[PDB]
Amino acid sequence: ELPEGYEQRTTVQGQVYFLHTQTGVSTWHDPRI
Amino acid sequence: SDPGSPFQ
Repeated sequence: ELPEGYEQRTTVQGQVYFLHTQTGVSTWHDPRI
Repeated sequence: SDPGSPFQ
């Protein structure tokens, strides 16, 4: 479970990535971690 | 309409 504002997307790339676009976050690390 | 992917 993430904090609010994080879009957890699963791309055909085969990788999970966390999208918080205020600033435009695309990160490998769970922001809850 | 398009988000960016992570570079690994």
